[PDB]
Parts: sequence; C-alpha cells; structure tokens
Amino acid sequence: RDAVICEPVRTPIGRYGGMFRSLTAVDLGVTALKGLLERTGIAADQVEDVILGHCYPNSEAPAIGRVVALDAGLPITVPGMQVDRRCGSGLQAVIQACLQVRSGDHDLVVAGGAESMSNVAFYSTDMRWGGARTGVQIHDGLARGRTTAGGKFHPVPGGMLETAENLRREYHISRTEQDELAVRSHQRAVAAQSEGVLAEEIIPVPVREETISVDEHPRDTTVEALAKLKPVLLKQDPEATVTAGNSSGQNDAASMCIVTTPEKAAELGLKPLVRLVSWGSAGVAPDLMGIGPVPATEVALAKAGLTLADIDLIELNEAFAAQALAVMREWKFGEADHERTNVRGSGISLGHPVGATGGRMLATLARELHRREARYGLETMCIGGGQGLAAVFERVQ
Amino acid sequence: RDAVICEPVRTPIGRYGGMFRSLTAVDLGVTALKGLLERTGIAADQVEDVILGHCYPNSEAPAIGRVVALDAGLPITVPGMQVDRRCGSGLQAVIQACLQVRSGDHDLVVAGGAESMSNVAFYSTDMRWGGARTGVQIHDGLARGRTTAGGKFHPVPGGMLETAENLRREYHISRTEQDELAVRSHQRAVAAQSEGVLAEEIIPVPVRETISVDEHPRADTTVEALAKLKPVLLKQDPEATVTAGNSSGQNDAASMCIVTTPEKAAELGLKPLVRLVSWGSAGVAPDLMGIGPVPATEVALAKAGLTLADIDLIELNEAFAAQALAVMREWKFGEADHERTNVRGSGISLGHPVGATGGRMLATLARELHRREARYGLETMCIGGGQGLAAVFERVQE
Amino acid sequence: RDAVICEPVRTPIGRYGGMFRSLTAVDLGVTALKGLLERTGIAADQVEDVILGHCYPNSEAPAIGRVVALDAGLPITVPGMQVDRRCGSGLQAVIQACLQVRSGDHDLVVAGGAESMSNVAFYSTDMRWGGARTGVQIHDGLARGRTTAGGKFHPVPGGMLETAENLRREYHISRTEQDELAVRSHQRAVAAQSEGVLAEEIIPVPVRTDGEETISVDEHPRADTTVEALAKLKPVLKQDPEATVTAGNSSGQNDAASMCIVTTPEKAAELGLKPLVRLVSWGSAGVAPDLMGIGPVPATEVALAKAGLTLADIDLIELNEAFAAQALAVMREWKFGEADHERTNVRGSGISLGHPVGATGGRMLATLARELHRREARYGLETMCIGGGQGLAAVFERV
Amino acid sequence: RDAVICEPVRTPIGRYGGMFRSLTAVDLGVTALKGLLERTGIAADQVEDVILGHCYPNSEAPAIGRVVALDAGLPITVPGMQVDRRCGSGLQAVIQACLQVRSGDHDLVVAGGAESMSNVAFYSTDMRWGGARTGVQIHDGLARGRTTAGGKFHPVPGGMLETAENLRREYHISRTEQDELAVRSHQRAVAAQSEGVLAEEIIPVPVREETISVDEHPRADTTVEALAKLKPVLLKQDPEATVTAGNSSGQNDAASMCIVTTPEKAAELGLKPLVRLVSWGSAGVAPDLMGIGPVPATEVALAKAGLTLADIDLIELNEAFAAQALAVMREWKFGEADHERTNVRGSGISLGHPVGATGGRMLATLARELHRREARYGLETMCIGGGQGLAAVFERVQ
Repeated sequence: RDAVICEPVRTPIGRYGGMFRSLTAVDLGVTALKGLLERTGIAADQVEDVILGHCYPNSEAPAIGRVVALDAGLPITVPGMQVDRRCGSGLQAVIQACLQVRSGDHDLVVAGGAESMSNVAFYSTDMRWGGARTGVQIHDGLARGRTTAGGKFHPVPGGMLETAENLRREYHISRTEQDELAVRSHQRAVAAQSEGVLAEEIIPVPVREETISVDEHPRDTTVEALAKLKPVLLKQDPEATVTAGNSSGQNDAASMCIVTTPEKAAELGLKPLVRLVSWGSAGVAPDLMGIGPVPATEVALAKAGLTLADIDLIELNEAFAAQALAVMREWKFGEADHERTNVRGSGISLGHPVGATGGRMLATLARELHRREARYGLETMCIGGGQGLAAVFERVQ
Repeated sequence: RDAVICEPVRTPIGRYGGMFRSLTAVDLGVTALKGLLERTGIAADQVEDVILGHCYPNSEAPAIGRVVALDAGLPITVPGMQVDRRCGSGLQAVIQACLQVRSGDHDLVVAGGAESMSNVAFYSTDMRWGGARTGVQIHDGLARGRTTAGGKFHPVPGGMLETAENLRREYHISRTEQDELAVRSHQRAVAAQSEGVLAEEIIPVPVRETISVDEHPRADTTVEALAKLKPVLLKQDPEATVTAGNSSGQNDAASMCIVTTPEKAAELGLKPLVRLVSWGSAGVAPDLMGIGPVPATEVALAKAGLTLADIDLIELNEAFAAQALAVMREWKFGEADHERTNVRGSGISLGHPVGATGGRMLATLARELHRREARYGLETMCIGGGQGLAAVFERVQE
Repeated sequence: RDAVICEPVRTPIGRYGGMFRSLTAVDLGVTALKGLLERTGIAADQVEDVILGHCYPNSEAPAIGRVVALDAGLPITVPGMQVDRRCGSGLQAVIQACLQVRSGDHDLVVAGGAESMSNVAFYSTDMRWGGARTGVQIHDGLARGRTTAGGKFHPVPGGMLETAENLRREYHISRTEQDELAVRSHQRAVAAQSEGVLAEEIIPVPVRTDGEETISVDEHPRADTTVEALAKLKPVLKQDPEATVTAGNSSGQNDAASMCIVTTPEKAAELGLKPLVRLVSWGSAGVAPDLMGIGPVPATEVALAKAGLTLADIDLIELNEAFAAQALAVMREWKFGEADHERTNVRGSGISLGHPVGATGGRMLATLARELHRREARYGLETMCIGGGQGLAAVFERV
Repeated sequence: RDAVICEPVRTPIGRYGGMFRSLTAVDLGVTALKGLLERTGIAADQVEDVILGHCYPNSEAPAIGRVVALDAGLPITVPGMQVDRRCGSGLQAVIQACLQVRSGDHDLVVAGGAESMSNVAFYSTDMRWGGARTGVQIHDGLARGRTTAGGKFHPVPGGMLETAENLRREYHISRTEQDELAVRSHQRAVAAQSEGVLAEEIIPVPVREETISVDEHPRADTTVEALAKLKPVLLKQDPEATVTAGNSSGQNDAASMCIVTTPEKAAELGLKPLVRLVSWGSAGVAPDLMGIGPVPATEVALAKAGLTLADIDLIELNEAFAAQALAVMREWKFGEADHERTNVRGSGISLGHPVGATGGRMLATLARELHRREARYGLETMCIGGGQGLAAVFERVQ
C-alpha cells in the first residue's frame, strides 16, 4: 500500500542569532507540530510515531521526536525519535515514515525536522576525567562538525566550503554564474512571499510579544552587490569564489508533515498531496560531498523506472551555489531546466537549518506540484561527510 | 522478501571509566565492524548502508554510521547514519534495516550501535550569546539527559532511578527479589563466559594488549553481599531499594550485524540466524518508563499472531531489577519462565552501553536460539522518556 | 622624607558592556601609564615599581603591574605587582608606594589601578579533577564575589546591595534623600566636564571600531538626571519591599585605569614634576560585613588621629558612593550640615562616574589632589567602604 | 624603629592533587593563622592587618587576608588583604608588613601566604559576551599564567621550563649537577625531619579524621642514578634538555604565617623576636631569563645594607629549577663550602613550591636556623615569573 504526505509544513526560517534565538529546537518543533494538528484536525491519538531529523542533539532534548510530541501536548502514548544523516536528515525521517507505513506497521505518523543552529552547544570531552594533565578544549558544535564528518582519513579543515571550492575548480564554474544563481534564489523566494504561496507552507511563530510568518533572510539582491563580497578562502587560495552571498547560512526552523495511507487519509478528512515513488542514497568522496545528489538521483530514478527528463520539478539543495551548479552540470541543464528547479527558492535565500531542511524542500515540492498539476517531483541533497539522498514523489489525484 | 540477521557481534563491555576509557565510540564501532567483515569475508562494497544507534552524539562524530564506515576502511561509496530512541536505539537500527531490505531497496546493510559513556561530553547552551545575565551552566550529558527525556511536562528529577523506585512502590517489589535477580544475572553471564558461548559473540578489542572479556560480571556476587549496599535515594525515600548492585551501570561498547535477504546470504556464504517477524513500539508515562515493554510486546506479539507462551526465549533489558520484575508481574511470570529469560545475563551484570544494548541482546537471542533449536524469540526494552520497543524473531531453519 | 603625588591621571570610565568592552584591564592600564609618562616626560627607567590595585585578577595578566609596564614599553628592568583590598585597592597601592618611597627604598614609583569589569572571567573549581560526582559549576567572577567577601561566618547573599539596605534601615534614610544625592553627583560631574576640569585628569583612549576613534568622556554621567525620573525606577523589591536602592542611586560596573607617580619632593624637582599633594596619614579599619558601608567612619577616625587632625580640619572630602544610602550613613555619623556637602565629592562620584573597583582609589585621588590645588585648600581626605567589611582613609596635604 | 619577625610558621606542604586536595587556600590559611595565635597567645585585637601573598586569587576568596582572619575567628575589627608578585608574594607581604610597622602606622601585623595549586580555577573570558563568533577557550590558571607573565612583547610558550633550559644553556649546567642539587635538597629536607627541627616550623593540619604534620614530597631514597632515569620535559624539542620533574619543583599546597612587629611591642607581649629586617631589593630581568632575578635583587639588598655576600651566614634561595638556582650560584661565584650555608633544611625541589606561601617557608627556616646557629645575617631571595627578583636581608636578634 502507498505512503502519502499530507499538510507538510514549516515554521519561518530564522538567521543564526536572529529572529528565533530565544527559541529552542524543541520550541520550534512544537510550534510546527501544533500547527500541523491544528490545520488537520487530527486527533492526537492518531499519531503513531514522531520521527525527527535533528543534526545537533544534546541532553536538553533526548530522542527529540518524543520530547517534541510531549511538549506539544500529545498523549504519553505517542512514541518518538531522532535521526541524523546530516543535511539529509529531514528527508530521511520522511523515508523512514513511509517505510513504516507501507509495511503496514503504522497507519499514520509524523515526520519532521528541527534545528536551532543559534543554540547549538559548546562541548568538552575533557571535563569528565579532568584537565589536570591535558588542558580543556571546548568545541563549538557547528564548527567542529564541519571538519569531522569525513572521519580520520578524509579530513577537511576548510569544512563544507572547501568542498565547494573543489567543485568550482573541477567544473570551471565562474563566480558570475554562482552569484547569478543566488539572485534567482532570492527573487524566487521573495516572489513566493508576495504571491501568497508561502502562507500555505508556514506555521507562524509566537515570540515573547509578536507573531512571525516571514522568513528572515531573503532580501534587492543583485549580481553587482554580490560581486563585492570577499570569498572566505581567498587568503588560502586566490581563486576562491564562495562567499556568504552565494552560499547558505546557519539557521533556525522546524518542519512537519503527516505520512499516511490513502485510506487513512480519506477517513480523517485529509488531503494527500504526493505519494513516494522511490528513493536513493549514495556515498561519495567527502571532499566532493556536493556531488552526492547525482549518484543518489540515479539510484532513485532507476528504482522508479524513470528518467530525469520525465521529472517535472526539482528541489536541489543549494548548500553552495557552486555545489548546485556542479550537479546541474552533470545533469546537463538547459535554461529551461532552471525553470523547473528550485522554483520557490532555496538554501541561499531561505536558510539551511539542517534538520528541518528536508521538510522545507518537501513542503515546497509537494504543494507546488499541486499548484502546477504536475506529476513527478524530485527531492535531493548533498550531505556533509560524503553523502547524497534523493526521493521521487508523485502527485495524488 | 524476508529479512534475516547474520553474524551479530559486539565488543566486550567496559565499565565507566574503565578498560575502554581511552577509546572513542567510533573506535569501538570500527572494531566491531571490522571484526564483522573479517568474520564474514564480505566484500566491503556489498554493504549498502550502516545504521547505528547512538544516544550521546556530538561533533566529534557526526552521523556516526558514516564515520564508522570510513574509519573502518570501507569505500567512500557506503552511506551511514545515526538513530536515537534511547535504550531502544540498537533495535531501532535493526528494524530500520529490515524495513529497507524488505522493501527491496537494499540487499545488505549493517545495523548496530556504539556508545562510549566514558567519554560523553559536558555541554552548555549559555556560552554562545553570553552568560552575562543568565549565568553559565555546564551539563553532564549522562546526568542531564536522565531528567529531561520526558520533556517539560513530565520531569523526573531523580532520573531513571526514580522511575525504577516508582515501579517498586507500585508493584511491591522487595529488596530481596531485586538483589536475587541481580545474582542470577551475574551467574548466567559468568557461566556464559566459562561455557565458551561468549566467544562466538565477541570481537576482541586492542588497547594501548587485547581484550575479549566483559569487565563488570563477577563470580562472587551473592545476595548477602548485595544487601549491604546503600540504596541511592535512601536519603529521600527510606523505602528505597535500588542500589548500584541491582541496577546497571554506564558502559562502553559496540554492536554490529548484517541484515540481509535469504537469497543474498546464500550467495555470499553467510549463515542467517533469525528473521524478523514483527515489532511494536509504545509510549508510557515517563515516570513509569520501565513498564514500556509491556505494551510494546503486546503490539509485537499480536502482529505476529503470537502469545507470550509461544515464546521460547526472551531477552528483556535489565535496566533495573525492579523495572524488569515489574514487567514480569504483568506477564504473570513464575520461576520457570525465569529459565527462558535473559539466559546469558543482562544489563545488571553486563552493563548498559546504551546505543549498543539492542545489539547485544540480539546477538545473544539469535545465537541462543540457534544453540537451543528453538523457534521464537522476543527482544524488548524499556526506554527512558516513556517508551517501549519490542521485536519477535524466528530461527532460520535451513 | 616626604612622598608626594605627581600627575594623577585616569582614563575615562566606561560602563559595563559599553565603550571599552573590547579593551582589557591591561589595555586600559597601558593607555594610562603611557599617558602619565607622556605628560611628565619621565624616562622609563626612572620607574622603580608599578603597583596596581586590581580586584579581578586572572592569568591573562599575572602580577599586573609588571605586565602593564612591559606592555607599555618600559624596560625589562622595571618590577611590578598586584594588590587587592577590594574597593580600597587603588588607595592601597598609593599607600604602599608612599611607604616604599618614605623608607628611602625607592625614589620614584608608579601607583595605580586597572579594572575591566566587562571582561571579568567566568571560572570553575570543578574542572581540574572530574565533574562526574559533583556536577560542574562555573561562576561569574563578579556575582560570586558579592557574597564571598565576608567568609563563611558572615555570608551576605544579598551582596553589596543588601548591606546598603541594612544601612537605610538602621539610619532611616528616605528614598528621597538617596535619590537627591544621586542628582548632585551627576550634576557635579557634568558640570566638571563643561568647566573643563576633567581634561586635567583624563588620558584619552583610542578604540578601533570604519575607523579608530579616541574617547575623552565618561560614559555614564547625565545632565538630565532628576529626582522625578529616579522615582520611576524599581529597587533591585521582591525581597524587601521597603527597598530603596536602584541602579539609579548606586554605582554600576565599570572599566577604567588610574595612574600616578609617587616620589620625593627632591626627585620631583630634579625631573621637573609638579607635586600636588603629600600624604599625611592613613587609616584602616574593620567592620561587620553586613554593615560594610560604614567602614570609612572608623578608618577616618584612625587617620585623623594619626595626623593630629579633626574633621573640621579637613577642607575636602572624597567619599565613594558605592550606594547613596551607604554614603548618607557615613555622613550622619560625621554630623553633616548642608554646607559640608559643599566640600564633599565635588566633582562627582561613583554613582555618576561609575565604580571600576581597582581603579577607583586612583580616580578619587586624581580629583582630590587637583581640586585641592585649584582651591588652594590645605587638607584632603580620601576614604571608602570596602566589601567584606573594611575601610580605608587617607589624608593628603597640598604642597 | 625596627621590624622584627616572631613565630614564623607554616603548614606542611602537600603535593598537587595530594593530601590537601580537599582544602582550600583559605582552609590552609586559617589553620596556619590559628596555630600562630594558639602558639603565641596573642590577643586577636593586637593584629592590625593580615597581609597575604596569594597568586591565583578568585571570587571564592576576595582580599584573602580578610577572609582568612574572619574564617579563623578573628574579630571583624581586623583588616586584611592580598598581594601578588608571583613567587615573591610571600616575601612581598613581609616587606609590606615591615614597612607599615617601621612607619609607626601599625605596631603589629600578620604576614603570610597561602596557595592551593590543587584547586586553582579554570577560567574563560569568552563566556560573558558569548563565543558565537570567536569560539571559547578555557584556560588552566597554572599553565596559562606561565606564558603570559612577560606580556605580549616577551611571551614564553615554554613557560617556566623554557626559562630554566635557557639558563642551563647559557650557563652550561650539566644534568648531573642539576640532579646532584636535587639530591641534596631531599637529603636536607629529610634530615630536618629526623632531627626534629621541622616541628618548630609546622602547624599540623586536620583533614576529614587524621592530622598531618609531615611534608608530602621529600623522599629519603632519592639518588642521582635514579634521577638520571627521568626524561626531560622538553626533550622532544631540545636534544640538549635537562630539566625534569625530579630536578624542578612541583605544584604545591600550603600556608605561611608570621607576626611582624617592633621590638618594643614584642617586648610588651612577651614575644620572642627572631630576626629583624635589615634591607630588601627588587629587580627586573628578562622574562625569558627570569630565574636569574635573584642576582640583581640580592645586589640591591646587599648594597643597601652596606653588606657583601661574604658577610652572609645563611642563604635561602628558591630552588624553582635546579638549573635556575645553579645559575644564580654561578653568578655568586660559589664554591663547595657555599653549599654548606645555602638551603640547609631543603628547598623547593624537595619540599615543593606552593607559590604564595613560599616566601613564608623560607623565612621560617632562615630565621629559625639563624637562631639555632647563633649566626648574624641571612639572605632570602627568589626568582619571580615574568622577570623579577626579590631579596631581603635579615639579622638575628639578641
């Protein structure tokens, strides 16, 4: 039996240190979850699991899906969990949920993600047994993660950014093209804001006293202003092109959806948007992580009996413009194809709040697939440490 | 298609601050995984995913399955990830693994868990935007997490331990009953050591000599000796029963297995031990978290068309002896059922290296099933925060 | 032989988190020491000690007088040190300097204080040997310090603020009296800026932001300060609802440094210095910690006794206003008429100026000495309450 | 009028993480002060200030002299304070006390030092306004201090060790000579213990109950050969390295107290003055060469006294590293006989270097020894981290 997605939602996405800084990852999750149930009218006891992608957990919220369910006020009956496959964790939660559903184990579950990058921890592995002989190192969680993902044999001191630079180098990607992609990202996000489509996606968030519905970071952005910015690794390398302007930031948000059967959705009065056709996962070289989408997509299209040409709409994460352009090069893109890809924006304009990112992409794909009455959508992303995840979704009718 | 478990293995289990103190979770993970690949002769490129239960993640190892896979020398083409459902994380990884294999997405994966409780971080959320007004707090990851898992509306100040005391009060479990259970646990584990069954389970770990034996189990453990210990929260409850002796510790370990189809195992020369029949999960009151196996087992058995009496072997996590005993009251157990339960030992004697516990149970359950030529096994655990997880396994007869 | 104070100076005084937040205590001291030397023309090697009052030391600068000297470009042959007597530390450094000069041991020394409250450390004693058993605590240096000063037998959980309320209560001082005093303080301070007397005291500070700019003015003082506005403000009330002490009527937390030269009249003459005052006597006392604000009364008593002097003998007083109530209590005990307020804290005080602890004694010295000259008065008194139950007072004579 | 020292005393000195690990600096200070008062019968209202050398102060004890008086049950009328001049802070407290006294300002004061190196805080300056951009460092107070004492134009990444290796290089001091000095230091210290003289100095400390009277570090067995076996701390980077844990002083816990007064006031109280302070000197040296600071400092003090080094019966020189002390002794043109009159009851190497309390320890030995000997002149001198020296000359009272 099929697995279908209903009411995929998100909060607004805040900047690191910005709008949502007073809010925990849990507060955002709850807000997204309350909104999901509130829009749906679903009885709390209908939810059989809450599965949440969450990339920077600590003991403030163990097994974060369960904490988020309780905090949202669902009954003690409702189980929950946390998953991490990096930048792909949101999609992963979704995939797990569909698997749990299709099997016939569960009829309805929640799949989501939450990240508060603003409030990620600083930690020490030196204070337990003492620093009397070694000193004390305290690591920023965001910063350390950037270099450790590849493990011991594939270190990257320059982190995520260094991977993109490698890509720009390997594909001869001009700075201009990169800045250009970014503009589109902003124009599209902004266009979406004012065309009213975004309200469909968003649960507004109350901050102790006002309520927020608009994503903080999308902006007036021109190729000319972007040309001005100084790349991060210019001193390390003089041919750098990656800047804050052409790359996604660090952000706060949550994403929620319902994963259910068509039969169950009909009973609960729900309106399913897509069903999951297939998915694929891949490993790639960690220093080349930005390319993980290509092998993963290939696997997914094959499982689907599908071709990329067959595909109506694409959500490809814009971790770095350079990274995205490289996948698009491999996909042999034509100026039209940029029509069907990232239509409402992406990481660069929106933000990249890592756990919630897969959800955001889904909310946009599925809903947009509806608005267009289009058949197939692709969701795919690169993963820090050398991974890729992709999923194929089909509109319901 | 079926999902079957092949070659389920673990490292030995170190004590907190003990023999594996110098080892990261990743190091244990890598050793378990390498051992598994070595024992099986499997080409590395065969492994389509590595899913790992891991309950205290930090930035030293993001998405830990992937890191363990790289650090073990597997090719860059192999994906990996991290899962947390607390004390149920190892089972959860296995279940996810079966779902992926069964759907026909993957033909072979590794499921496992790793934990180093010895090296769990201390952490703060006050150092990034300033402690100017708040003050700064640094939290022990192990301690802080025992309290918060229930969230804001279900706080447990006493921790996992209070919940255990809660069950002891409700179900009227005596001190003697608990200590007694602890004794069996040590005797069964030690006996498992002497009988040589353990070697089949264990990946030896080199430390800078080589270790093949679990640290915690003690031959001389007696009831009279256990009676001497001071219950942890005597000060607060004079009726407290739960001591270090009758509860599990904090531990270091790793677990890995192969999850595969029967046709794929045949092709590769594997010996599949069990196939997964069903699972169930449940939520319970967070202050009563120890009872979680009862509803979960209920769900798993019923999906299986099975009854508790149908079950040949049970592994139930002994998080606390009062917690385990309470589950047994619901199950209406008797001295005889005690001979089909936790037969090689448990969390009390063995220790509770949390992301890897599900893995350790599975290794025993699967192997003991094969040793007994019995049919059905149940693996179930209580989960901090108020959860239960259960699975029913069937011996592969071939 | 006499000891005289030459060219007493200070930086501007910054608010906690404000102007100088990017500056260390060392940075401020160095700017002051350099300013002192630039003004004097003194060769660096004339300096035989740098003694600094510094109340929140850590290992960023051990023995901070030595570090401040080296960092200011003084030769390696110059010794330096750190002293702590809390709110009294700056004066204490002056007195030590004076004694080492008077004994004939040293001919010229530098006496000072530096404090950056903005940058005070957070610290833990649970980090060295393991946190598994106890938990790990980190303390804000500033906050923890308000309770510990009395030791175990006399903890004051309230802090300095509580000891002030204790004084209000004992001496029956209305919130009105307290609030009026604060007004004068801002008024005397502001007046002193426009009058231009402050430039004499101040070494200007450069801060790098768009450009690097130089600061000459104290952050905190306000002209617009009125009793009425001060009533709008909430005592620090839940605890005692007869609470009268607000952020408005007490000193805050601050960043500044102070320096001066201590020398013989004969040496000052050789080097072309203009000695302003000489030290006549000093006194120190202990009082109950929960009553710390009153410490000046006993210390002052002892100093005048040693001087053979009386309070009427005193033309100028600088009494630190840690709290308006604290200052008022001292003044009653001194039997102060309305006119005596004429000669006390004429250029402002802690409430308007701020209270950067190690540098405070230096700041007051700078006013008393210069004002004594501008006035052509004879005798000045410097005195302060000290956290933990102490007082320090000194008498100076214009030269 | 003169300033004289009466009843100089100390606690025993314990090792880093040792016997006194559960005691604060204040605790040691209180015991020492209490013992001093118990011994002398001094009326608590006779003490006009308590001046304490304290090197690693924190908010646990502000103005530590005042806290110590209070905690030791002195009346609230008694003021107190803290001073730091590194390794010279204890002597610096004495010189201050003597100056306040000779002045006529006070008739009687207490001067001391207290250090608990065990409990020195770890700190950050990144927490207050946040590390959101910069990161967070936490510094060990001991290790961090060793690099910063010279300031930004003279950093010593090597710490005090690097200064000591700089001295052995410059002065060419062999490893054997360094080890020989260390051996003498242990032998002299142990001898002082057999002989019974040490009791004269020591205030026994109670810990929770057992009472401690003996310094922790000194060992009778120490030999050159055993010492040769140790490895120089800085060998990786210097092939010629000599300085080791064996021939350097450790990190230590202790307190020192004494009475400073005039002869007239001492006559009144029926006190027994031991020495009077003749002179003192202070000096600045290069921070990379800090160990040599005694040489210019001794020169100043001897000169002020109209005195010569030949005139000095007894010397207490801090043995911070054997190499540093040996270097000073070279400048001083010492011959075999000189070792006869220097550090006669042990030193920093055997006893320990509890930094705030070190000036007090040396004084207690010197004043007391000078009396037993019936000798006239004594010298106390130490090197100070960051590039300083302090020396004082003391003369036996008749």
